Amino acid sequence: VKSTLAVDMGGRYTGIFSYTTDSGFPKAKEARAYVLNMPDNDALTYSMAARTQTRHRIRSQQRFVLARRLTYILIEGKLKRKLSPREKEAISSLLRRRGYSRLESELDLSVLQGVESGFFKCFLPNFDEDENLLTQWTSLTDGYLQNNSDSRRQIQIFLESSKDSKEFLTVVKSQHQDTKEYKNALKVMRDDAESMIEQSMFGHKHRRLYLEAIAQDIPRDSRLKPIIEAFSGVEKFHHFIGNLSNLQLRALRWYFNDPSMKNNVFDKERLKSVLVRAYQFFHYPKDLTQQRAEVLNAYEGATDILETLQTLNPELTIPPYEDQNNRRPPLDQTLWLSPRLLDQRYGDTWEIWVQNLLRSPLSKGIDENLDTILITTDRKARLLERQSGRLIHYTSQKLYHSYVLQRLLDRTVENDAYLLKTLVSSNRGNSNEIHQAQERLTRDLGSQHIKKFLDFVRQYYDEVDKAKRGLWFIVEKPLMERADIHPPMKNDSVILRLVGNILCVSDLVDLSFWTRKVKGQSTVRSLCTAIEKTRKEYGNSFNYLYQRALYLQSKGKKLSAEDKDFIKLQSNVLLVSDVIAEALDIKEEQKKKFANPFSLAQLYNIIETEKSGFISTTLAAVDENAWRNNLQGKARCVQLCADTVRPFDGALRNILDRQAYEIAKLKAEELLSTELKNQTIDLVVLLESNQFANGTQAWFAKSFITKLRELTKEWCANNQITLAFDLYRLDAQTVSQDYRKKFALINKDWAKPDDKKQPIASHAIDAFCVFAAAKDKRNIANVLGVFDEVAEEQNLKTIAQLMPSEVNLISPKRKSILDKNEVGSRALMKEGIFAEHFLPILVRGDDCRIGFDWSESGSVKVKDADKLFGVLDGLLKQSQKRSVNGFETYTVDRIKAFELLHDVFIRPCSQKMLEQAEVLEKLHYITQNISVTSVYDAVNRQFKCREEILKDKDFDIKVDLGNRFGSAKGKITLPAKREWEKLVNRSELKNLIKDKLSDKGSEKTPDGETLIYDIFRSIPVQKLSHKATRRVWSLPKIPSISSGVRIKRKDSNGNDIYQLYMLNDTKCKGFVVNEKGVIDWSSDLVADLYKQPTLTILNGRYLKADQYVRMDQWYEVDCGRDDVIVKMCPGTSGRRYIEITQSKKQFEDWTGYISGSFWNYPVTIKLSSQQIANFVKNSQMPLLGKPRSGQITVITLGNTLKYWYCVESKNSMMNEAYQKAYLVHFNQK
RNA sequence: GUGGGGCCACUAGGGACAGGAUGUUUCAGUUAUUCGUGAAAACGAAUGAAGUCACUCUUAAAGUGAGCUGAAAUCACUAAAAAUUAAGAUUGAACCCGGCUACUGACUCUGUCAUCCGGGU
DNA sequence: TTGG
DNA sequence: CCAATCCTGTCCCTAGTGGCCCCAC
Ligand SMILES: [Mg+2]
Ligand SMILES: [Mg+2]
Ligand SMILES: [Mg+2]
Ligand SMILES: [Mg+2]
Repeated sequence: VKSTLAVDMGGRYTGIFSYTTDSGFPKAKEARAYVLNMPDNDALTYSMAARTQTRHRIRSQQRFVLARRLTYILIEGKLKRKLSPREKEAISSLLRRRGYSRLESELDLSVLQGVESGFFKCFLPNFDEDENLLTQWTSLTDGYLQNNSDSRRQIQIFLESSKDSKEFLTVVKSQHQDTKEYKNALKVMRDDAESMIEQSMFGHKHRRLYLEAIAQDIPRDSRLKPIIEAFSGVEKFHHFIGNLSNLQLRALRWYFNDPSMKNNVFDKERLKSVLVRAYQFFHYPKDLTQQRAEVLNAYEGATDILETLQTLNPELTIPPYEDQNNRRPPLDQTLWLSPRLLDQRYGDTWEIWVQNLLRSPLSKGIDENLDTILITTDRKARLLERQSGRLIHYTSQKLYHSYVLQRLLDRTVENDAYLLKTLVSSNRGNSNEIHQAQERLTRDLGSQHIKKFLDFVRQYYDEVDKAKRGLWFIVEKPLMERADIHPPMKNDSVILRLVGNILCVSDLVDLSFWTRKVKGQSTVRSLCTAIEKTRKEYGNSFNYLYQRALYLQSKGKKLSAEDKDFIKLQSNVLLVSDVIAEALDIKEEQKKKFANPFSLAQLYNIIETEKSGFISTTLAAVDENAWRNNLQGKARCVQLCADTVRPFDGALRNILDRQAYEIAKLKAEELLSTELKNQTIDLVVLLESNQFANGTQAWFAKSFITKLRELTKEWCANNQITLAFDLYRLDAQTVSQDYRKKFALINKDWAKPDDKKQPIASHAIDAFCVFAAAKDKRNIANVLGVFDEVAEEQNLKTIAQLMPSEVNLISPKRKSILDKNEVGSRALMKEGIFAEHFLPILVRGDDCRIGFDWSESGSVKVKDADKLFGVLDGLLKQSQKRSVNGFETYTVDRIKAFELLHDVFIRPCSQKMLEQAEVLEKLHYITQNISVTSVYDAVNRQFKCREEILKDKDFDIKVDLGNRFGSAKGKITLPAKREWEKLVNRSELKNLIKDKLSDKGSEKTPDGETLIYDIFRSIPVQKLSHKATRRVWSLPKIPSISSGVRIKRKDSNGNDIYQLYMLNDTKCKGFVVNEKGVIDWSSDLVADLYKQPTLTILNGRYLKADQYVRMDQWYEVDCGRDDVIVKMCPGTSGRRYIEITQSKKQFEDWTGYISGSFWNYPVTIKLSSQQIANFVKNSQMPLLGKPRSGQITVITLGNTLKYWYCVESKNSMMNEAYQKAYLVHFNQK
């Protein structure tokens, strides 16, 4: 029984062709074809960039919160009194906007005095040659600081123009000026301009600049006058604040990491221990030591820690760069002959065979360096045994025996007198060499257990051959063991043996050829540095140019410009090789191994640039491979095998992950359908022909195979299947060179459309061709059918009838928030908070209005207002009465209104409460600030019109109070519109913004955004040195809300803060169903994760649901025809989900959609408005409606299509038919 | 010409740690006074910062909106810390606690600390 | 880009 | 019709391009 599954593989679209042979060789119609969508990152997130950005945003917020908490704790501990809100506000103002921790180098502007300013007139036209460049640059920078508009525009022009320096370099070269000096000066002035822009317009500032700013601002702030009094001076308070603000998030995460600290208790010992924990976490730079020492001696030796924070300079405690070099070391992939598994398999006898083999004279010198190699742990199991302090499987003797065994089995053809891999192969011959090797064997090991040793040898060679193919995981019973322990990163002891190769040195204890100066101070290192510099400059063309130059020189041809340089490099490398041979005493052949520029360059890189990460394998593996290579002479034994590399390209890994299961599942569903009743074997075959533009294929195969075993272990163990696997990878172009073309010609149905991008079914066709191919290899896919190999026409005409009029599509999706138990792994609420207002009530007497002012546009008249006031009752708040002679204003109490809106949402409420909740939500409206730069179209590079900016959709509020709430019916204009008008009617803008769309022509203003900035860039006095910069100015509008949720949180003072967000995902989990089986389509059944005491869904009310129908529950509804079959599910609260299975001719007749048969169809079809209208008018069924935006998601293709879509809008007929189907199922139970 | 394996250079791709700035909303204050002198040209300064504009009333006393300034919040369950905006079938990652018996790293020259190892969430 |  | 936006230091990793030198099929 065969279970071949051919996979085309791809970035997104994955073609699969799978079958189960069952009845015999090849298969009947049982064959199946699938295509895998693997959607984009927005439909199924794989990249963690957004996730880690959110995590670091939360990390920064929590860092600030914990720093403020600790600062308040310490300040209250010193004061012996609680901080007033003003003191808290001042302290937090000090703690806000600390600079970045990067290292800043002072700019050397003096070099600007060494150049002529005229050559800079291309970037600085206003400059002249009559004055020094430094003076003009200082004046320009000072004007920029003083907000001089001319200086601002000059800086902007210089920054924009000096992006490319080629013209400036040509100009300076025209006067024979040094290009390097002028380039350095230009770089210096560019750096100065960029720093000025970053500090002034972004307002970043360094940490030291932040410390200086708070030092200047602490005396001026009077709210800190008591605090400074308790801290015995401004300097000590500044030191304390700067020291606290220098703490990282992890330092503040410690200390507070205690359940007893929810009451914010202050203890000096914990603070000192935490501060010692920090500044020991950092790896300070070597040049930055003696500053680490100062901080550590201050903190560790602190007898008061609070007085130490007050006395230590905050500039010393600025953290260094975070070097997470040991965050996750790679795992060594070396495969080691494991004495643990050797014990588990053969008892003691394997060491007995090793001992017997060692005694033979032919095994002399095979344990040459094992006394010095065994001291280094090589595998995870040996590491665990040594950690436990009890070596049982991995003693020194056992490790020696395993190493000797592995060396003997892996000996090269020259050194193998026993001729393994031939004396053991099942296809062995009967020559005299085999007989004499057998006689040489079993003379030491013994004929009593020769069979066991040969079985061991066969299994070992088979599994190392599988490892060499990158599929060592398939063996299901490993006798080798992966290292899975971290290697070191290239330290000096590692360095000595890394230079052992290349130079071919056996026991290099010290690099004497580099230190003892055989040829003076210029010994090797300078010449090798020059070689490396030249090779890096020439790049990847270095080898080609060097070879051409050497060939020309050997032929005696004329030398080119670079030929002399290459010959000089050849002489230099010859000299370096001579010096190395003199210092090491190596033979001619041993010397030639590194007589090329690449070897010397890599030696220099090793010695001088060693800090470049971890090495691949452990030192034991490196030493064993060095012994096996034996570069001093000929090689003995082959190098150690290794597994495929576990680390991958992150999200790409995830891709394959999902793909694997999304194929394995299908295979499971294919295998579960057939019993096969045979307890012997099933041969699952993998064929992969990924069209790369094994690496990723090996990991994909690993995941697919492991997940298939995990899926089918139950079905296998129930009735003894015990699946077997084999991997086959085909050539990149062979399947697409002739097989695909021949099949396209034979069938004439798909014809290999290409069309610059393969359609959805083309990948399935390619996977089918992969299955059909590989039969000619006779080694890969050897037994894929009978090896008859009939003529080309007959051979290829018996395979062209596949794809039995169906091509299934699998579209992975990100599960659902309803089916997810850890709902925190999903974005619940969208970013951005919306403002929640309530319309004021204006009362003159018997005349009442709802709105902002008594104008006919600013308010709506209310009749019978006593009903409104009676229903509102305690939810209204008087405006402190004030001058009642004018009028009375009643404003909705925000706290009571929000509490009541949560009460009516989270639990059943009385009729009065629901009534006043309805009134509150009728008075409710939502606004949000949008930037004034929205008046400018950043895509068309022109300003919008007044009708496109002041549209009534963004400023009108509908008042629709019913008869029992007065009769307040009308529309109000948001007063913020009058603030938008003032912006549009501004003098700087009244001409740029046109009046209407027709008036607005093709005129463009590329610098409109900077113009708007300069309009709104206000110039405050420098009263505070720690002020925040502003670069966004906005005005309110009425936004397009979507699933509003009001969240209750706590401020620093413990009050209730209500903030309105938009839900990012599904809100309704289903539709409630009564005892009679009737679905209530008009009720919102909010998912249970939103029913929290701190969450209030907008317009949501309590709804009891003992029985309901889920949004996923599909049913085949009572369609009016037998030609098509349609299924419905609720899907979403407002839009049903419709799945239609129908003849493809019916789909092409209903819709004006034309394509090159179903083979050319896409997975997602975008219907035009004409196609949507055709589909609606030709389906003759409002039961199915129309797709949302003409989007159709195809499930299966062929003569009978099967697709699904989300409707544009729900219908009564949709609900009626789904209710009929659900009632049928409910009554039938 | 074949792949496998150890070491170097090049771009990119991925994950993590530190974060920076600005937004959005909530709350509060501003709707403004005083000195340089008293002609006050007119701007500078002090009050921690902000002190402005528009609309609706009636005999200035305001209501409403915006702006400005300041802090606070900025997924929920969920709170001291952690996890929490990826997947979920399975996982990865993150963080905390313990240890130097030991794989790796920073110090150090012989003992600490970890991003390491073992647990837990 | 899909649930309001 | 709606979904906040940019930039910065470090470290380690995977995958192409060429080149070094061992072992082969
Ligand atoms: Mg604000
Ligand atoms: Mg804050
Ligand atoms: Mg170490
Ligand atoms: Mg620890």
